[PDB]
Amino acid sequence: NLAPLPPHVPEHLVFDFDMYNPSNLSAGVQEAWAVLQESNVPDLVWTRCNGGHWIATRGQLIREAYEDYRHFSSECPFIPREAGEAYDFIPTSMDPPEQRQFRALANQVVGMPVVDKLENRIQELACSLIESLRPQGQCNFTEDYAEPFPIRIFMLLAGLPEEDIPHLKYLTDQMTRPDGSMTFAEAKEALYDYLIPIIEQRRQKPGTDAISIVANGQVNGRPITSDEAKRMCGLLLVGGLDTVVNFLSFSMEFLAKSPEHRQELIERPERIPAACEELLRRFSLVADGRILTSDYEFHGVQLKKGDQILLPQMLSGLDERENACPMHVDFSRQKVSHTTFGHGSHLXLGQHLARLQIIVTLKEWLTRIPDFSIAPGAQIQHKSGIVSGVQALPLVWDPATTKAV
Ligand code: HEM
Ligand SMILES: CC1(C)[C@@H]2CC[C@@]1(C)C(=O)C2
Ligand SMILES: [K+]
Repeated sequence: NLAPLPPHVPEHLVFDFDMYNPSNLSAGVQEAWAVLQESNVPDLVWTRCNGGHWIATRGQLIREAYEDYRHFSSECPFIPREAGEAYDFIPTSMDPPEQRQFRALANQVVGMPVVDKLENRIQELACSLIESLRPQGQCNFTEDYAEPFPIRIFMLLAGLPEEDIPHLKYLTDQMTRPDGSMTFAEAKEALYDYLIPIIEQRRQKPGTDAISIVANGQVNGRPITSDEAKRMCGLLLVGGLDTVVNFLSFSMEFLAKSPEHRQELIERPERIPAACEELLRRFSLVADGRILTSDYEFHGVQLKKGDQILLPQMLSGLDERENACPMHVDFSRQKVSHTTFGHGSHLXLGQHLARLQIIVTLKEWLTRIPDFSIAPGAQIQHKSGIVSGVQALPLVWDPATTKAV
């Protein structure tokens, strides 16, 4: 239900949006969030859902808030409040100045140089998975590709058993789209329960995996503590297991449904990177936020100290004030404007990994399985949260239309 309105919040700003179960979910998750950008809805509304919080509805406000960490702190970045208070991943839960020393370490485990070195494993895995599926004439896209392809790479990188995937993924999802059986805090603590012994053990006898590197790293010239290492490793796991995994299904769903757009990429493969980018805008999927460090007036609205404000990364590129005809996918879009990977000082650090992962998928999939569709009569269900996703994507094709090598 709906938390009672705080004395400081005027009635005309109330729009009761639930980010975990939005009213128009059936029409598509990006579409359900876009109801916040209809003509009679303010730039800045208060929802009585999920304990009560603000939502900036437009790119300009979202951008401004992300830049202004002095008023909009990451210390409590998740809705509901219990989740933001329990949230303590590094660097995400820290503001500058302290946040920054940690980014460099994180970079050492997921940035460009790590990515260049993983690139042949990544390509190899995409081809392997796709060739395996090709002759079946069908798949459950989420289980058979969108999960194993990003996730086996991350486990490879982190030096963790593939048999640990289901427990890890379960826990991760409880932190972005809870089924209601675990609080944020309960899942985080269970994530820590798993990491703690491994981090110590990798501090005792370091390897060349990501956990060893974080575990034995330095932070602006001094050693990382055990507790900090854990709070960093947890964030990497979440990003490894619940970002690209969901993005791929939005993109594949779209491609299953538009043969023209497939044909465009088959016919002009040089368009793939630009296509990646337009799809990143279109099927944007993250929505975290910040907390007010003081009473502050912002675009003519009075915010109180401790108020939570959701600043949906998803919404900036769907905003018609940033991109005309924003629901329309155009790979030749002259100026693709979005905040898919964030804005300000917390700007995504796995974005090179993610764009490689996307681009490789587009290429290797259309190469082998050019014609394909949604299974007969399947109604694709989406799910909303910190990171939205797709419940299931059953796909079909005629193997005769496909090409191996
Ligand atoms: C489609 C893919 C992805 C999207 C849309 C995405 C989105 C984002 C967003 C919106 C933020 C900012 C959070 C905030 O400002 O509070 C962020 C930060 C971050 N992301 Fe990504 N992400 C993606 C893939 C990945 C991957 C694969 C990783 C690998 C681990 C990753 C690692 C991180 C890390 C470590 C941060 C924290 C940086 C900081 O707080 O300074 N992301 N990401
Ligand atoms: C919003 C995010 C996608 C960003 C990386 C993982 C995530 C869930 C975070 O906790 C920070
Ligand atoms: K916190």
